[PDB]
This record gives sequence, structure tokens and C-alpha cells, in this order.
Amino acid sequence: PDKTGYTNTSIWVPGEPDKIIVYNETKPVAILNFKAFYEAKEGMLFDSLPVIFNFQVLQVG
Amino acid sequence: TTQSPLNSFYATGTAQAVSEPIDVESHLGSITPAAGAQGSDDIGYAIVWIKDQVNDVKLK
Ligand SMILES: [Ca+2]
Ligand SMILES: [Ca+2]
Ligand SMILES: [Ca+2]
Ligand SMILES: [Ca+2]
Repeated sequence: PDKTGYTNTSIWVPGEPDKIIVYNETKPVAILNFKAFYEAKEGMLFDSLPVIFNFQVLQVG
Repeated sequence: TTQSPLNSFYATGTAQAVSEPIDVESHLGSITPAAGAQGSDDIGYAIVWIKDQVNDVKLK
């Protein structure tokens, strides 16, 4: 925020300007966007099963 | 959870045949000759009504 290029600048999710992540502060952040391609099974009716993603850190520097 | 057989769809109509193909009403007359005479005379007519979607009739 104390430099020319970063005067009053925000960071938000691509394509969704109303969801601001960072505003006028130094917070290193990465945004992972998820998109699904699916084929439902024929005749199967289901209500509320979850889709679970697990993240495991391998190396850091 | 639920596995649908995808068969529970139906559409229904009706059919009927409540009338015979023809109706016959008679207006015939009489033959009144003398005993042993020879002649000819018109008797009358017979009306043959035709019913729904009937186009050709074969009678005996
Ligand atoms: Ca390390
Ligand atoms: Ca005779
Ligand atoms: Ca005669
Ligand atoms: Ca006919």
C-alpha cells in the first residue's frame, strides 16, 4: 500500500468483483477456482452427499 | 439413494363403437292382383342410413 502501483487497490475472485479478498494490506494469498465436468448416472436420485477435497503440503520455501 | 426405473410415464385415450354400420327403415307397399293374373307394380322403398366414417357397404 505504500507504493505507487498499489495506492488503493483490491484483490477479488475472477469474474466476481463483489467478493473482495484483500484491501489495502499486505497479505500473500492464492485463489484456487473450481469447475466441474460431470455425468450423472442414469436414474439415480440423490439429495445431499458431499464432495470432499483434501490438501496436503509437500514442500515449502 | 433412489434408483428410478424410468417407466412411470403414461398417456391414455379411449375408443368406442356404439352403433351398427347401417340402419334400415322400410316403406314397402302391397301387391294386389286378381287370382291368376300377370302384372308388375312398384312396391316402395327402403332407407339405408350410413353411419360414422362408413364409405362402402356390402349387403346380402
Ligand atoms: Ca522446506
Ligand atoms: Ca295364370
Ligand atoms: Ca295382366
Ligand atoms: Ca370409412
